[PDB]
Amino acid sequence: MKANELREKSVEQLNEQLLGLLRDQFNLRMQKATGQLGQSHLLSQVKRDIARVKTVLNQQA
RNA sequence: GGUCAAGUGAAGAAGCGCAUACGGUGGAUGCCUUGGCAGUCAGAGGCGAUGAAAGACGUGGUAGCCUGCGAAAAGCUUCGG
Ligand SMILES: [Mg+2]
Ligand SMILES: [Mg+2]
Ligand SMILES: [Mg+2]
Ligand SMILES: [Mg+2]
Ligand SMILES: [Mg+2]
Repeated sequence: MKANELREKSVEQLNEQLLGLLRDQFNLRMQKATGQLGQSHLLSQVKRDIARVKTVLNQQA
């Protein structure tokens, strides 16, 4: 999720973008706990998405 | 071919010694180096309340330790190769 596409939004709909990833990061950890996870790379990929949204969310001022 | 007497006296090693040939233990010697020591020529001579030097705990798809990072956590954004 490139930061270039992230600057096209506003703080109002970037904050829901961050909430959407927290669902996704949570759901992936519930699958990992039960052992029924097949897309293992998605754990480290979702972590990077939240960090990038929080990066752009700090630049608006 | 006998009987007797006198004399003489090889081998026979429980274990051991020396020599030699093969092993075992052990780690020397030789050769080697990703580690040190001592100079010369430069650098820049401080870091810290914008939180230092030194750490604890966490951070990975899976157990530990080291090396990096800090709930944005072996990384996030922009430039340049
Ligand atoms: Mg020998
Ligand atoms: Mg000098
Ligand atoms: Mg460590
Ligand atoms: Mg934060
Ligand atoms: Mg580039």
